[PDB]
Amino acid sequence: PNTLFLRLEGALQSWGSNEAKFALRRTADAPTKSGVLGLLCAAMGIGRAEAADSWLPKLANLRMGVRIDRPGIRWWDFHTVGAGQRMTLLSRREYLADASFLVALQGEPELVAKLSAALAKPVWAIYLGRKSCPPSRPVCEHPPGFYNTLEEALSAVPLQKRWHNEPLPQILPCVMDWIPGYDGEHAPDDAEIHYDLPVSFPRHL
Amino acid sequence: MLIEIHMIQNHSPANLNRDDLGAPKTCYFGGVLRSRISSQCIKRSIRTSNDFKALAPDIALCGRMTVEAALQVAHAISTHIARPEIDYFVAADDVHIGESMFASACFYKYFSIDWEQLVKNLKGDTNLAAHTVGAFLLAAAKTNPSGKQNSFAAHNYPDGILVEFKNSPISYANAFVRPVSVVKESDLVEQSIGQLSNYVNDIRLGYYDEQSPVIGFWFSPNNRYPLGYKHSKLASRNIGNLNELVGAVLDYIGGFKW
Amino acid sequence: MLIEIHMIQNHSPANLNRDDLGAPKTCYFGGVLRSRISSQCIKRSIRTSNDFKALLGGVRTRRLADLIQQEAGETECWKKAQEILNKCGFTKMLVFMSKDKIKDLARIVLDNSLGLTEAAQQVANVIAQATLAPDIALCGRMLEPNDKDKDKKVKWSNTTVEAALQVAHAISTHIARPEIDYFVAADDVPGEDAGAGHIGESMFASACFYKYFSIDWEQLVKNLKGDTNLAAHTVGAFLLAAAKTNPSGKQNSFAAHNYPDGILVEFKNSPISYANAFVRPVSVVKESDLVEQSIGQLSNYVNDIRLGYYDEQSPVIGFWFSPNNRYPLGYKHSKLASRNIGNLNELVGAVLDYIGGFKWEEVQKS
RNA sequence: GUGAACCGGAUUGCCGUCAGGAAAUUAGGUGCGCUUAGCAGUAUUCCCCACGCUGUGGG
Repeated sequence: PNTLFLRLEGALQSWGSNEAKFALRRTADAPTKSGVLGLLCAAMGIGRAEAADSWLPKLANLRMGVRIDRPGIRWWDFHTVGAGQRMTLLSRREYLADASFLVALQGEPELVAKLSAALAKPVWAIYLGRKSCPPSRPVCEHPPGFYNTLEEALSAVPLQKRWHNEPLPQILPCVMDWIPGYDGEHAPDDAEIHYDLPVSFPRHL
Repeated sequence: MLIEIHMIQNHSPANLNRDDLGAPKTCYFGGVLRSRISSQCIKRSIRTSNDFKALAPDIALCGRMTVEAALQVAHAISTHIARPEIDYFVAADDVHIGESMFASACFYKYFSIDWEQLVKNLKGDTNLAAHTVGAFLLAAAKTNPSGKQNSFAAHNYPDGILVEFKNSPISYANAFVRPVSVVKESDLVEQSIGQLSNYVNDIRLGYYDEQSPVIGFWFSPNNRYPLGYKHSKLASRNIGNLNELVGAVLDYIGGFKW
Repeated sequence: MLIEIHMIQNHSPANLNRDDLGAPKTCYFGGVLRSRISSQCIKRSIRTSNDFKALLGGVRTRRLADLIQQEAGETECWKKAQEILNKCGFTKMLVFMSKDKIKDLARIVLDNSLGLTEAAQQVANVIAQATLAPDIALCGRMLEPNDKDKDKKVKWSNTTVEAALQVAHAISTHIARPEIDYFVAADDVPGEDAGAGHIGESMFASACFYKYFSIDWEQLVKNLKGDTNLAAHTVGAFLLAAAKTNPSGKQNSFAAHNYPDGILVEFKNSPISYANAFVRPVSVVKESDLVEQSIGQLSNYVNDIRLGYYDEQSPVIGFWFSPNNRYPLGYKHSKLASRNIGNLNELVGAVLDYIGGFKWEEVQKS
């Protein structure tokens, strides 16, 4: 087994972007590697200070693969803070509604197997980016397998519907990290950079 | 361990939470519109109440400023289509028309407490953790959000409390993926419990093996709207009393009483 | 402790509350349409009732200037007085305070020859200090000044009064059946007259209404200060008025002066409602009637709640009132209530005795 | 323990005053339910038991 399959499904979820420096908090259209790695660090029972010490680079070195079963909806909420006490603070928090994601991490077999075993029973709680988004489908619902390419690993998993009817999207959105390939091979025209590389638990590249 | 608590309720014409523009807040799920309640209301409705106040107690449950609290809550949603309405009022003089908006919908509540986290946060104390468990159960069951009470006295009690001990934290939002309508032979609440019970009826046949099964204690008001409206044994015990439910939970896990 | 009052009432064809277009108010509960009478209508009808007259000592209005003007022989208290008025921070917003305070203190402060700011601040303190009234305690109060067009030197004190009564919107126990009445207006003298006629459309409905009241004793007592006899008298008079008052809508055309066929009174420590018993609409069968079926569903819901949530450290009791014991709640065997009454005066007596050593004639002195 | 943890849009409101759907109307004209039979003069009374080569006893 080279990759383990994880599911991020619920009524709501959140994958914050780099555009969060004030009361207005925003998200992205796909999960980031930093949130997944934080979820894993919670899963194996490591604190915020121990993760930075020779624990995160092993997870970061693994390849990135995520599949989006269906698109989501961003929703703005009028969260208020500090009413009736002392520190009325106001803020706005955005949520992704009716979305689901499949998590794939390819690399060493031992690390993937250990991650799946810890995902069978996380030491601490597991959620969807924020404490106010519990998972709907089991994260370990889909057991690991042996594959060569990330595309085959992501497309091997089928798509599950909810009832007999309902329209389906004709595009299945999938996201992968850019393989360097041979030495050199500068990034192409359609290359995207996310500020989501965990270095500490905040520091991103 | 994981102690999952689930809740299905119906509410009268009211406005339990409105946005900045004066409208009852909404969301999107199951392909339709759903009335909503925030989690930051339901929390702090459970908290800072005169009922919940029963090694600093309850701070392990609800942290403040690396406390690592052991109380996790989900988000409210609707179990059918939303219907907004507008109220037209005038003011007398005893010596101009505005608009106020309201809606009626069915909502959900969820609680989960990590017992090991609670005990460790108490410096090894477990009896205090058990007492805190009982206090939280009683307070959450006997409290409601503080909305527009003086005009819309919406104080319906919860119509279902389900307790589980799954190995993984999972919510049952995938029961109402379809809107729940009304027929001549049923109402909202009776349909609400059945389809949530349909979720428990499924899965268990085609999922986690019986070698490590999951038990639970069920609570319903005087065995009405029964969890598992048949002879099925999906629930180990059905309980019609809050104190008896707390005692049952205390007996199973730590071993204790009240 | 907290006082609860439930009612089951039936009304003749009438229009007690109507919206902008002239139709009875409706709502949605359980996926089916239901008729409703607004809470503000009930509160206003109770406040101006003949049984609440001995405790009516407050005014909410915008004609504060005309009240002081009546309390003066000098006609020179109209203008600039309306500027003491138009500077405490008031756009002709409705003000609420004790009536007994204005006709003395506003006269004693306004008529003196002093500065504008000093008199305005004195009147502002008078208004923010005028809370001694039962209706202010019951229906609460919020007063906010307009900081955009107020004197920068004056300052406002605390003027927030928490209400001590919660009244729910009346909700029909069954489906809604709206109706339309076609009317014509006749001319006394014969002649050519109009054509097809000025046919109008008046809307009305009849329904069995489940009403839900709640009076918090501790908050009402705190609001009325150390006095408690006054609070007991207020509670008794309020119960009597609620039992024997109706909204004054289209009453000259629909005299729907019906009185409730069932009252349940329960003393609880936490708010409890019984409105979920009607999520399934009531359908009339050839045996029994609407009122008895509604009371039966209510009894099912109450005994379900009782055999659900129960505590030994805080017991509760109830009295069920039906006129001359004609509609029993626990009709088969259950004695949910303890002191069932067929009289309303004895209901007030039992409530007052449970509250404390209060007799009605004793508290009819404040 | 995830651009995360600690987090309440809150308080204040009668849609009130007025109204004839009214004047005029036959559902009337046509039809057979008719042909048939002892609660009695018999030739095995549906089942069970005992006593004889028909007489008692139970359903």
